[PDB]
Amino acid sequence: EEYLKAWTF
Amino acid sequence: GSHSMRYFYTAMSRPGRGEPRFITVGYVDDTLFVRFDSDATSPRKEPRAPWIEQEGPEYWDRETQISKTNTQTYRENLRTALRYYNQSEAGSHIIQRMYGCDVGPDGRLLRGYDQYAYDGKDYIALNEDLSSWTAADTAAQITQRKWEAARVAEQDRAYLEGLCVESLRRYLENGKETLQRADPPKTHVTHHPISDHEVTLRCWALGFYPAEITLTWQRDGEDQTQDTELVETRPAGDRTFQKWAAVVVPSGEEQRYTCHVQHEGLPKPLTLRWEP
Amino acid sequence: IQRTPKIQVYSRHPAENGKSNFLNCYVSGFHPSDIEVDLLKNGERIEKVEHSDLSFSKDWSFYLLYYTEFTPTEKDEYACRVNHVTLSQPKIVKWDRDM
Repeated sequence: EEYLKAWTF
Repeated sequence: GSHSMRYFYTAMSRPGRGEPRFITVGYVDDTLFVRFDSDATSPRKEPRAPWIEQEGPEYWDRETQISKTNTQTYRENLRTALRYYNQSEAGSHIIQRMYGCDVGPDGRLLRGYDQYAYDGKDYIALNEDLSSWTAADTAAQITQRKWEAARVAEQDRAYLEGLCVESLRRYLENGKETLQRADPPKTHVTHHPISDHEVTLRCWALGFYPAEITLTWQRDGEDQTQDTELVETRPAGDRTFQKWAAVVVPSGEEQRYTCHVQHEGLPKPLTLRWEP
Repeated sequence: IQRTPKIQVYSRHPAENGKSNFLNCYVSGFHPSDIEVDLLKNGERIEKVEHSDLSFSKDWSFYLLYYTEFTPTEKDEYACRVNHVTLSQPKIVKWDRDM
């Protein structure tokens, strides 16, 4: 299962 | 034995040819189980192994949404990377990410990863402590400051220690017939004269899983590292892998040479010889 | 900076004439990801060749497997033709059942 969370560069 | 789960992201810009393509592939050990491609007719997380087909509709919905959101997120990352490196918008660039977790035989977390690259060079990586980062350059340091402020590491850690290991343990159980089976190499040595003066001995390993293996030649008990041609371990297409090691040997000296095979499907290392 | 593909052409099972098998071309170690791979039978392109999904190694370099069903015979020659940005011209690697 993948991690939901995504912050950008 | 021990096991890993990894997701690999590739985000590829292509000015003049639409929006950057975003791909995701997920692996348990050397088994691909899931894929997503934004270039697909109807982008979605797709099953690539029987044992993942077990997960319900809610799993596939949630997994697809992650990847769909990622397609957009990674397009923004690509724009940002261009700015951070003072690059023009005519060129094509690539962001990659590897992340996931390794567990031991008991299923305990061994270590977690979250690593990024830009144009095939290290960009930023979660350190093994799962609490700090290594930035490869002054551009990545900008990202580092942002992620430290947002406490990204903490949140990664929570995932790596929790859901990463929890899902991998479930996958290991659901695919226990395959993921928890090592197939030993089938091994032989072939003999090909190269001239009156020299013959090639090729030590083959075929049919093995997982991909990790060591093939070496010794002459009179000494490793022939420098004089061994060793091809990259390659996929057969049936889940298994292949590798060979070749040495050029003086005519008549074939019996001074022994091939040595290490693989987790073998209870003990094999020693092979040319069997005329 | 860019990385040139390593190329291997080989069969899924050990080759035996008149027995159906799979012809593989494994390209690896390359960056960037764009790559053109053909499988050739007697110099001509084989149609409907499949490939694996783009993945990459720990050093960030990409790898792909291209594959098609084939029946190896005595006379028939088989090859992989590869193009990549790192290449001035396409590189042809002939299939040798001993490799």
